Amino acid sequence: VVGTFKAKDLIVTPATILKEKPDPNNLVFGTVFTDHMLTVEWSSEFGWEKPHIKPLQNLSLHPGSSALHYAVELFEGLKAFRGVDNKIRLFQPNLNMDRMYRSAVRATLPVFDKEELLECIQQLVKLDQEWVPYSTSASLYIRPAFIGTEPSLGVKKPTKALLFVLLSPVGPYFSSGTFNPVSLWANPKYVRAWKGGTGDCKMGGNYGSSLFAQCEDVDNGCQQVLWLYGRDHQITEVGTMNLFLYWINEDGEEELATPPLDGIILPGVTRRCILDLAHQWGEFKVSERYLTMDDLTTALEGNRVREMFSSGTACVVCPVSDILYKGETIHIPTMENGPKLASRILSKLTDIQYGREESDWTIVLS
Amino acid sequence: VVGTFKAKDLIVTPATILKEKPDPNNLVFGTVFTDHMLTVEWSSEFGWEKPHIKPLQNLSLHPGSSALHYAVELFEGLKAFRGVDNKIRLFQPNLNMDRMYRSAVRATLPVFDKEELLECIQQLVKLDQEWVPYSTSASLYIRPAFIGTEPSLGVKKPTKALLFVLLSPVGPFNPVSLWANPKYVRAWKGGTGDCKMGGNYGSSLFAQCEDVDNGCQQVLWLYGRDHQITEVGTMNLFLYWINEDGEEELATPPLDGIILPGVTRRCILDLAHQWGEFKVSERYLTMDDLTTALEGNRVREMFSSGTACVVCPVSDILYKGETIHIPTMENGPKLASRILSKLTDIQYGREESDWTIVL
Ligand SMILES: O=C(NNS(=O)(=O)c1ccccc1C(F)(F)F)c1cc2cc(Cl)ccc2o1
Ligand SMILES: O=C(NNS(=O)(=O)c1ccccc1C(F)(F)F)c1cc2cc(Cl)ccc2o1
Ligand SMILES: *Cc1c(COP(=O)(O)O)cnc(C)c1O
Ligand SMILES: *Cc1c(COP(=O)(O)O)cnc(C)c1O
Repeated sequence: VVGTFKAKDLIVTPATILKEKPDPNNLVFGTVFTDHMLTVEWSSEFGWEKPHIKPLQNLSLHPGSSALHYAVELFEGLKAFRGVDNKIRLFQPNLNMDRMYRSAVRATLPVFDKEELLECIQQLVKLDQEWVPYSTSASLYIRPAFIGTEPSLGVKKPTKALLFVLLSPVGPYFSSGTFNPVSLWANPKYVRAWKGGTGDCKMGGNYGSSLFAQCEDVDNGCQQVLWLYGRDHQITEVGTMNLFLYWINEDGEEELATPPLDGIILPGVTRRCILDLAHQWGEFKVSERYLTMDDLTTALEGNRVREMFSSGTACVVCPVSDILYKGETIHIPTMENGPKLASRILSKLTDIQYGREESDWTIVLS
Repeated sequence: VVGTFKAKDLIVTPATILKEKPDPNNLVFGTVFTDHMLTVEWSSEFGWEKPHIKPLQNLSLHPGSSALHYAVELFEGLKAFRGVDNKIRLFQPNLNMDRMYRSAVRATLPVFDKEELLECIQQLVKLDQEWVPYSTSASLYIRPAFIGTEPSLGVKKPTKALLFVLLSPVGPFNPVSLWANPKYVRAWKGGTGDCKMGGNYGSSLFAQCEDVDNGCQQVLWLYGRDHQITEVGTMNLFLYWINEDGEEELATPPLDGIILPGVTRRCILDLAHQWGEFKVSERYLTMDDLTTALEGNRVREMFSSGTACVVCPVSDILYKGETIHIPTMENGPKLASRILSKLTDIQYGREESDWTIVL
C-alpha cells in the first residue's frame, strides 16, 4: 500500500549504553561500528514499514532469505566529514541515492523515495555524529545496504525486504606523509564484469566472484587486482576502484584517460568528480576511452606514462606503482612523477569534503 | 585449526513442539520447512566448530556479514524420496557434495570433508524422516547453504562462515515459454557460471520478471556474437533433433565455463549414451541452428533439466519479436517422458541403480 517509508515517521530507540570511540589514527576500514543503525522493513502485502533508528544489533533472518541464497542484495558507500569549521558534511550524497535506486530496480528490490532515505541517513549520522572523527584525515563511512528477506526458496522477485544503514569510522590510506602505492595482479583468466551483466551496478553478486582473484593477488604480493576484459585485454578497474591513466597519448597529447561507461564499469562518484575537475581546469585532454595492456606497455616503453591511479570513496585516490602481468613485474612511474596529478586531485577533493573550499558538492548535516 | 567438522560430534537438540506436515497433494515448492536444521560454525582462528542439528530458527547475523554485502555464499539442491517400498533414498548425493566443495573453493569459503557433510545431512533427514512426503509424486528438498558471516566491510576472504541445511517438502507435463533477450548474459568465461555461487542468480531476477511480463515462464540464456543457447532459467538445456548431418541427436551445450554441470544433465547424458539409440553430442547450439532446423522440420523436443522438475518441456521461444514454436508437445514428448519415467523409477526405488543410497 505504501510506496515509500518517510523520515517524518522515524522511530528512534537510543542505546542505553554508549561505546567508547576509537583512535582516529588507528582505524582499520569497516571493522568498527557506531552505536546505532537504520532499519526499514518492506513486504509486498503492506509495503514500506516505518523506518527505525535503533542500537546496532544482529539481524534476525529466516534462513531461507533470498539474500543468502540468490544474492538478492545491493549496497552503497559514501562518507560524512567533520570540516575545518567543525561542521559535518555529506559529499554528493544524491548521486549515491540515484545509484542505489537504480541498483534496486536492477535487483528487483522495492523502490523507495531517494530524499526520504537521504533524510533518514542524515538523522542517523546526526545521532551518531560524535563518531565522525575529529581528524582532517579520517571520516565516517556510511554503508546503506538493501537485502531480500524472502523466506521461500523459489528464484523470484522478493515479497519481503530489509533496507539498513551501518556507520563505520575510517582513517587515511596515506601514512608517514606520503601515499601508499599498490601493486596490481593482472590475470586475464578472470573477468570482473561482462557486457550484458551487472558490473555497472553495486549488486553484491559482482563482488563475491572477485575474492578468488584477490587471494591469488595477495599470494603474489599484490594489494589489488587489475581487471582485464576482452581479447584486447582492456584495463577496466583497479579492485573496487575506477581506473585513471595520466599520460602522453598516441597523438603526442598530454591526456587523462579512463574507460568509458559501456556497461562493465561501475559509474563512480569519485570518477565523475575527477572528470568534472579535469574538464574545468582545461590544462590537458580528458578522454573516456578504451585502454589496453598493449597501449600501456608501448607507452611505458617510450616513457609516455606519467601516473596511474585508482579512484573510489574509501581512499579517494590510490596511486599504482607496479603491475604483475605475464610473469613479469612492470613498473609504473607514478611515484617518481610526484605523483603530481594524483596529489593535486586528492588535495582538491579533500579541500571540498572538509569545507576548505565552498562547493555545491557538499551538504551540511540536517 | 580444525580442518573439518565431523558427524561423530554431532550435537542433536530435538524440538519439543513439532509441526504438522503439509498435505503432500498441494505442496508449493520451497515454502514449507521441517522441524530441524543443520548448522556448522567456522572461523579462521579455531577452524570448524562441532555440527548441530537443532530446531529450525532464524539466523542471528552481524549486519556486516559478507553474505549480505558481497554475496559470499553458495548453495546446493538435492532430494530425498520415499520409495514404493517405503525406504527413503538419496539420489547421486556425492555429486552434490563434490560440486558444493568446488563452489566453496571458488568462493574462498572454508573447505570441509564431503563424507562428513553427507553423513550430517543423512542424520538430519533421518531425524525429520516423517517429513519425506507419503507420495510417489513428492519428495523432500534438501538445501545446503554456505555463507560468509565476516563482520567487516573489507572485500576479502571471510574469516567467519556458517554452513546450514534446510529441508523442504516439495511436490510435482506443463510446457513453458522462454523469453530470449541477448542483452542479458547469465555467465562469462572467467566467471563463476559453472558454480552454484549465489551471485549467479541475483543478476537473473530482472530478466525473469521481464520474461513474466511477456507471458513467458523462464528465460533462455543466450551467449556470444552467434547467440549460443546455453541454459533454460536455472536448468540445463537439451535439444532432441535431426542434426546437420541428417543424424538423430540429443544435443546439450558443453562445459566450457558458462554452464552449470547439472546432476540431472549428467544422468541424462549417461542414460542416452547407455541406450545407444541416437547420437549424443555435447556441442554448441545457436538460435540460427535452431530456427534453421525448425524450418526443415528437424526438431523433435526441447527440454530443460534440474533437480526441482527433473525434466521441463519447452513449447515456445520469444526472440526478436517473433514467437518461435517448438514441436515438443506434438512429438510426445517421448524422450522427455522416457527420461522423466526413468529417473523417477530409480529415485522411488522401482528399479535398482548405484545412483541411489538408502538412508
Ligand atoms: O576506494 C576503494 N574502493 N572503492 S569503494 O569504497 O567505493 C568500495 C567499492 C565496492 C566495495 C567496497 C568498497 C570499499 F568501501 F572500499 F570497501 C579502495 C579499495 C582499496 C584497496 C587498497 Cl589495497 C587501497 C585503497 C583502496 O581504496
Ligand atoms: O529444476 C529447476 N531448476 N533447477 S534447480 O532445482 O537445480 C535450481 C537451481 C538453481 C536455483 C534454484 C533451483 C530450484 F531448486 F529450482 F529452486 C526448475 C526451474 C523451473 C522453472 C519452471 Cl517455470 C518450471 C520448472 C522448473 O524446474
Ligand atoms: C563503488 C565502486 C567504484 C567506486 O565508486 P565511488 O562512487 O567513487 O565510490 C568503482 N568500481 C567498483 C567496482 C565499485 O564497486
Ligand atoms: C543447479 C542448476 C542446474 C540444474 O542442476 P542439477 O544438479 O541437475 O539440479 C542447471 N543450471 C543452473 C544455473 C543451476 O543452478
